[PDB]
Amino acid sequence: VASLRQQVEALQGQVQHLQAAFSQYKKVELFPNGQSVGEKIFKTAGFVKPFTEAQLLCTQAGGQLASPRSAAENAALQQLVVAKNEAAFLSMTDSKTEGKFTYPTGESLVYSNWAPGEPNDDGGSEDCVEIFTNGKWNDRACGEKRLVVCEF
Amino acid sequence: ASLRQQVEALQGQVQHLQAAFSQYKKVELFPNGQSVGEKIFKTAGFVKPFTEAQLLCTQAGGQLASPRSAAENAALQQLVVAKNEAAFLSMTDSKTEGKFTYPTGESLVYSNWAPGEPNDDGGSEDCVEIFTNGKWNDRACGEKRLVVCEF
Amino acid sequence: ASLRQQVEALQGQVQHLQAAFSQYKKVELFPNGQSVGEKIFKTAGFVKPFTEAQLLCTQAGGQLASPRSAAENAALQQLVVAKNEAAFLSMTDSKTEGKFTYPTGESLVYSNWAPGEPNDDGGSEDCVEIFTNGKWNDRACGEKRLVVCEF
Ligand SMILES: O=C(O)C(=O)C[C@@H]1O[C@H](CO)[C@@H](O)[C@@H]1O[C@H]1O[C@H]([C@@H](O)CO)[C@@H](O)[C@H](O[C@H]2O[C@H]([C@@H](O)CO)[C@@H](O)[C@H](O)[C@@H]2O)[C@@H]1O
Ligand SMILES: O=C(O)C(=O)C[C@@H]1O[C@H](CO)[C@@H](O)[C@@H]1O[C@H]1O[C@H]([C@@H](O)CO)[C@@H](O)[C@H](O[C@H]2O[C@H]([C@@H](O)CO)[C@@H](O)[C@H](O)[C@@H]2O)[C@@H]1O
Ligand SMILES: [Ca+2]
Ligand SMILES: [Ca+2]
Ligand SMILES: [Ca+2]
Ligand SMILES: [Ca+2]
Ligand SMILES: [Ca+2]
Ligand SMILES: [Ca+2]
Ligand SMILES: [Ca+2]
Ligand SMILES: [Ca+2]
Ligand SMILES: [Ca+2]
Repeated sequence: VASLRQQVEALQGQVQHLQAAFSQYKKVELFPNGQSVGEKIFKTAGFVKPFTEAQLLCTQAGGQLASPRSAAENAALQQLVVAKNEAAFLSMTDSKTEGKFTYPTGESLVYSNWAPGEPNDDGGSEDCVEIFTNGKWNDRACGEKRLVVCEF
Repeated sequence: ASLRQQVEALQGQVQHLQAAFSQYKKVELFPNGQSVGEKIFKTAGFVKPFTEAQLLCTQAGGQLASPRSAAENAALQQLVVAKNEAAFLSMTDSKTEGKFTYPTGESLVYSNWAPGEPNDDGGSEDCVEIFTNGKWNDRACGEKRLVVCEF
Repeated sequence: ASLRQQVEALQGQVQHLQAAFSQYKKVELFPNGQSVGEKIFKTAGFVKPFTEAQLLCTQAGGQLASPRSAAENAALQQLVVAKNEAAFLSMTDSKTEGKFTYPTGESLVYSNWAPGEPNDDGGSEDCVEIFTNGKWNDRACGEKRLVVCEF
């Protein structure tokens, strides 16, 4: 029984060292292309793609396109867009039913930050969403190239 | 007697750490890495000649990409396709012409040569590149190719 | 001995996590990072003026590269050599000309000035860069240099 005492204690020290080391590496890893907010992490690829290609990249990496669900998440995403000075695609589209924007799950939006007058389906062919450097959203043609930002 | 409550607590801490680490690992590999089994490939995202590429990987504590199976080859091919640039592998036939080896000297356990390859073209192709179609071609070591290290 | 089984399971998890973490460290540092003692330097891989560079590091939870020993300086120098671009350090004589301080206000505990430096060239150099040879030079804060943060 005294043997299990020492093993628990030795493991407490190893766990503590891992926790400390990992805390440092979290900051290192997100510099300069990531942003943590709550339990979510946004990470930019640093390049532009059309929506279908961008969506595929995020899903293949085990994430999904940026899907801000609150003001705080939106502002964190905005920091990356500002840093790269390039609008980014979000995950959401009205491809299925025009006028009705949904997450890739099909769920209706729980938060939006549309620029005034948006979404406007300009030219009758804007089914994707971009976030500007000011944090506001705009519906945009899915074939256009925008900053790839994934969430994990 | 109540080590129990320390062990239950320590287990919660370790499981929270596992979850965070798992998330940070996915983040780390996007967009310049691929995991396959216990192996991780990561590109530097630029090109170098072979000796410089090999040094970069060894100094980083890895080695140049060394796919030992079709699954590892397919994972490496994803990075090459993403950067649209052929990458150096670790293997050479510098010691014995026509006999490709890993940096340890071990003979190949897997290959994916393009038709007609290896051909030692020009009489001096002792390095190996992987193309965007995943096939291999022996290449002059002085040429600049994408640097991909395995860890 | 019901605990004894759960301790052995927990040991397995921790040992696996230690090995995974050590691997992940190598991956993370390749190719833009360097670890020296308990400090980690990481380059953003682009250039900015000092004020913008300083803000990027502080917002990331770190600060501009601040080498405090020859060993730290050599670790930083590897990144500068790899990018082939001189980098800003954290230290400035913006408060009192000719007296360089850390952002804390503390005076320098280590320096590696190039011959002749610091020279306040044009009466307008209050920031510090590190060259590819590792030596330091005072430089105008409005110039664009490699962003390197320390964590
Ligand atoms: O770079 C862009 O934002 C565009 O794609 C601009 C486009 O230029 C054309 C201008 O008529 C039109 O095809 C499109 O502008 C419309 O759509 C924009 C975005 O929703 C596209 O997704 C709007 O930003 C734009 O509004 C602005 O211009 C109008 C008009 O002056 C011209 O249509 C203003 O009423 C409005 O306040 C904005 O200044 C427009 O709806
Ligand atoms: O990129 C630079 O080094 C400069 O900023 C060059 C500038 O050119 C002008 C030359 O008269 C002057 O305004 C400045 O050069 C002086 O300052 C430099 C730095 O302190 C700027 O922060 C020095 O590097 C430079 O000296 C270098 O060149 C001289 C010359 O002999 C040319 O070979 C050398 O004596 C010295 O070893 C350096 O190589 C100069 O002091
Ligand atoms: Ca539509
Ligand atoms: Ca639409
Ligand atoms: Ca629109
Ligand atoms: Ca030969
Ligand atoms: Ca050969
Ligand atoms: Ca060949
Ligand atoms: Ca001054
Ligand atoms: Ca000065
Ligand atoms: Ca100077």
